[PDB]
Amino acid sequence: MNYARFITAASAARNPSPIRTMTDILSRGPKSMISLAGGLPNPNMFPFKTAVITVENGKTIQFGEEMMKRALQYSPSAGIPELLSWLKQLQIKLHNPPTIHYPPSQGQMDLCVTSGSQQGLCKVFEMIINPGDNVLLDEPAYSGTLQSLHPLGCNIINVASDESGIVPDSLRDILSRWKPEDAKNPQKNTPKFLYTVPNGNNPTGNSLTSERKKEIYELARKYDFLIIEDDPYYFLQFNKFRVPTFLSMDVDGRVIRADSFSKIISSGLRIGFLTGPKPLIERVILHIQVSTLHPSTFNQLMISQLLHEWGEEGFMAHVDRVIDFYSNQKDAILAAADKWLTGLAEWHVPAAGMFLWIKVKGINDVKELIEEKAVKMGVLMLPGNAFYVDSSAPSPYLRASFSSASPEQMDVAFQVLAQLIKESL
Amino acid sequence: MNYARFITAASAARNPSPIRTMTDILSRGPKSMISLAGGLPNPNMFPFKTAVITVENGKTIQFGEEMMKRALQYSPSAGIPELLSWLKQLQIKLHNPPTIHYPPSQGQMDLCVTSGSQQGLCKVFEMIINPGDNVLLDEPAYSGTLQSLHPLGCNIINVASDESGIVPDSLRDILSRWKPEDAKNPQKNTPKFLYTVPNGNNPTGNSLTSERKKEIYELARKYDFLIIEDDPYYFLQFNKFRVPTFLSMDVDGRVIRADSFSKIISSGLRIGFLTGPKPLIERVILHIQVSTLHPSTFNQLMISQLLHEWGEEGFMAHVDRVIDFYSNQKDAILAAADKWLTGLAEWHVPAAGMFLWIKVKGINDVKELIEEKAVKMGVLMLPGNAFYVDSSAPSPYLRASFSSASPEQMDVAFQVLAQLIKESL
Repeated sequence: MNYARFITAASAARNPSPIRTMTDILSRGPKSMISLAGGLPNPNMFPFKTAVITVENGKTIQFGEEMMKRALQYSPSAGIPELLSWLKQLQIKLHNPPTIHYPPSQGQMDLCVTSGSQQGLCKVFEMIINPGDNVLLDEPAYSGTLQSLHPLGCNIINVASDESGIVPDSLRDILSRWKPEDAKNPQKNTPKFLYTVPNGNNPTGNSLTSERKKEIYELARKYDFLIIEDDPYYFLQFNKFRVPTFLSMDVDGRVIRADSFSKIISSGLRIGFLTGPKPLIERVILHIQVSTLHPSTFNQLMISQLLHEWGEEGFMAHVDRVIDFYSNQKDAILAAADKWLTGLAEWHVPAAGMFLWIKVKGINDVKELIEEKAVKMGVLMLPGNAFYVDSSAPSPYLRASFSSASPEQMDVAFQVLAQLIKESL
Repeated sequence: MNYARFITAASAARNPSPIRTMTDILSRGPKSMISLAGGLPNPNMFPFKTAVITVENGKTIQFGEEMMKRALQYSPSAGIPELLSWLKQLQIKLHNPPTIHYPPSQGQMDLCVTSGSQQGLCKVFEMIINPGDNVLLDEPAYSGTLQSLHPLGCNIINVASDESGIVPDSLRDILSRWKPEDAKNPQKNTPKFLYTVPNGNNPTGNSLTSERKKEIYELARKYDFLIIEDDPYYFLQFNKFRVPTFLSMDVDGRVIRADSFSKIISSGLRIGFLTGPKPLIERVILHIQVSTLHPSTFNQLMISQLLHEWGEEGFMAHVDRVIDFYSNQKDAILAAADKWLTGLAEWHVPAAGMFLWIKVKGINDVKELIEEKAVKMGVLMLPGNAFYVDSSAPSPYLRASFSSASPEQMDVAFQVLAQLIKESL
């Protein structure tokens, strides 16, 4: 409601730059118009002329001469129109956000293509956080979010989590050190936002429930903080009945949602998307505008034409197939764990994503066992340390990835590991 | 010298955040190593499978099934090794920078592929600028960098320019506000950098001379600021003997260079590069690791395959053909302005780039004439106002691109302009 409180002096001073009133009155003017006003270079000097791109499970993609020229040219900051229209329509279909037909000053839903979903996150973090500000998340927390929040100098307050994600009473009893009304008052510092990964958390594999999601939201107006919903494994959930998202229940316009194509379409293409209240998305767009300018027009055209040829039908069917492959690799890594981990380790089953989070028994830090002993045996896994704010504390946990290894490779891995644990007890 | 000086407290506090040695320890390991430590998704799930791309002037680009999988997957933060080494070799050939074999902790040239050159420029600014800092540039100046700088709270000090770029005596005169030794003394605030576009400035189309570059460099030493060399038209000089770069005289390690592929190879691809002292490039790479993360691996591969069949000869031969193309467009626009505009506008001939900068004669502000009179006659050009820190100040100036228009379009545009200029006197 008071969007000015979630926007820095730096971000607030952004004015609309580039690629301006040029491809604009000449996008609504007569064909006779002549413009010498734009800042675009001649695309005919570019060496690549056509593209053909083969697709498994939908039809091949062709960039003719005219196309290619457009694929190689600058495009709008927030994305190409056809992919913006497709995504927006996708959110409505998927999340039906209460917010789609609010007035803009009031948090009308807006969306922008970013260069990966982590670019719009970083841009959100940058737009919001002053030095000293308090922010809510749950540990263990993705190491990248930890390393992007660090220099912004916020105080990160840890919210207790378990097999089912943030624990509401922990949120509520953290929050009880303020009155719901100091949110109206800048000086002693109510939390600016809560950040979470609701589905298959990196590194835990844990997801929030729908009952917990509504409690967290309630807490969210109550002390009037924003919810950053960083949701890159939303299309990667093992239950094929997906829980509603913070976006689906966002009646107030306090939720910015990051989606990722990286696990389902392409990591290397750098195309992800940001959903939120219109004037905050504006602040990230003014920033994109002086920065990357926009996501590669080539890679958007590819994805948009893939997506339009699929229908949200072929899209959704594509995700069920990739889901299936990730349950089957989950099955395998779990069976490996039961097989070799023994009353030696405890874990929960992953609900989404690609990570197993295993807590090693009566070993109080796992750096030496992995940095030293496992590597020498040809098996690598990831010490839990870097998934905490104080990463110097000992972690008895390992993250093991199941996205790629064959069941044999898991089997050998968990064999070698189980015995290095016992030779350490 | 002392890199600490041009690094924000927030910038110094970034720590490496890579997609890590999960894919480095697993590159010097025995074939039979197994890692469950990696953060990568399974690329076999991505739907596109091969690519065939045509090149006027060259071998067609192919991404077989394997190369495509690497193209869709996450790659290094600073770019793909083949593109980095090819761009590294390129700077060496073109600029021989003093700095290539200096120790890292000194000036030692380093290089980062970025998502456009403007992304790396945005990050250099953010790296350097505390609110209230002094920075030198020459107005008129690209409005994109004006709009990047402004939310940063630097005080921007205008240095005089003319047909040949910054006037070094104006630069000498402004610096006398300080004595060198105050460089050592952070309050008291000596400029932290001078920024310019040395070839074919957006807007004016002027170009620094070699001998001015040399005097500008000594001023930078004396009062010890960085020089930021924004050089996107480096490759578009109409004088085929190329003026030597600031990088090429950078004995001290004080120059940061942006190069752009946007006008020779592709604007829509979002691939450009940033050259400079390793400790300072280090900071921009770390800020990319929480940001875009890396430039589209796919688009980097397309340029790098191309570039590698061309050799540095087929590259320079390509630049040469685009020069000849933008040069006959300069010609033709010069000819349209002689024809129509003599006696009521003044202009220098553009030394590089794609713009003509024209001073109209008996008119204080050119805003209404264009945005109202000329638009209604179906001709657009761009008023100078937005190329100054104070865009509210009246401007007699028009920027006119010659990248695209055909002579006949230039002739009508100049005819219509002429007539409207004298219906306004």
